[PDB]
Amino acid sequence: AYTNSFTRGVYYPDKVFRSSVLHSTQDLFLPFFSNVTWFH
Amino acid sequence: KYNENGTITDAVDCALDPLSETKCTLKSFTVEKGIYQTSNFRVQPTESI
Amino acid sequence: SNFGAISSVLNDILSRLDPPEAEVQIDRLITGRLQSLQTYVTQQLIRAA
Amino acid sequence: VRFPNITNLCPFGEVFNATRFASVYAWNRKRISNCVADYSVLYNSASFSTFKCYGVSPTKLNDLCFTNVYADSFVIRGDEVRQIAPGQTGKIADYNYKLPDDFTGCVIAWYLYRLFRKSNLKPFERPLQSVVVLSFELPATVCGPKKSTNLVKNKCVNFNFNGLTGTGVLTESNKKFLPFQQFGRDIADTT
Ligand SMILES: *[C@@H]1O[C@H](CO)[C@@H](O)[C@H](O)[C@H]1NC(C)=O
Repeated sequence: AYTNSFTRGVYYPDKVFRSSVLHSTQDLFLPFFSNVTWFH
Repeated sequence: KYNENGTITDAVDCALDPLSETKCTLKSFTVEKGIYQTSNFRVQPTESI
Repeated sequence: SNFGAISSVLNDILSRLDPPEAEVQIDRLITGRLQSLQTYVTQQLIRAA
Repeated sequence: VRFPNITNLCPFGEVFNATRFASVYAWNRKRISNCVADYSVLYNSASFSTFKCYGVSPTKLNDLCFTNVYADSFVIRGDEVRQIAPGQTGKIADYNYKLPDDFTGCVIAWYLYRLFRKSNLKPFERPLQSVVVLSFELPATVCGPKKSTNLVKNKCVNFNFNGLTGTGVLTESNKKFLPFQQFGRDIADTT
């Protein structure tokens, strides 16, 4: 019925090319290790 | 964490646990041995009067 | 950093505004950038000693 | 100068000559996209009693790229035309139609309206007892009318790529973009 959401649901915040950097993003994300409902 | 090809290969959630907030303050994924100031805390007011 | 101005890039203040109210936005960036050069130079003089 | 291959005009005569206007409690909204029209046609000193711009200057509207234009349509009484500025308080600016505190666009001016309202509206939010606002946000996609030129590499030039100005040397790149990415930046956040 419920399950775990390890490290999933990360997207690209914008359309600016970046390479070999460590950018900090503030946006709406799916938090790690949250509980997701299972439907069937 | 981007790479040579400009693709995201890793991330860190900066409010999961204390080690993640340490990693976000130092802006790295490996942390050397030490003690690090990361945040503050403060109790919020319960109601108005 | 934009230091209170509409943009931190100077070319697109100069391409968007007219010389009366472009100087109002350029003075904010000038004071913000002088203060940071001044802070850099002072701590370099303290480390050199 | 590099502006994209695009030819058609924007329907500015549509919103300025349709004799059916709208009201202030329920105002008329239109998106403008993918068209190369002039703004100096409005600089022609027509029947414009108010012509007032906020984030830009009207002389420089010809050579920018805006990504969108929203057009608004309502009718005011006439004496309250100072309530369609940012940071104003009144029966329109609090109960019928409110601009944000950070507005970028032009205001042009030349019949039920709401009287009672339980809370002041949010910016751009939609008992009743009985003007065009252009807004935009700084992909080019609107791109005012300016003739493009040819591309020159390997030497110090000025450039203008959809309103992004600068000066530098242009060479060919080996950084493989992904087919949604347009700009490119570095550690210090520069193009
Ligand atoms: C980047 O992509 C290319 C494919 O064109 C591949 O050959 C290369 O190994 C990739 N780089 C890394 C670090 O995986």
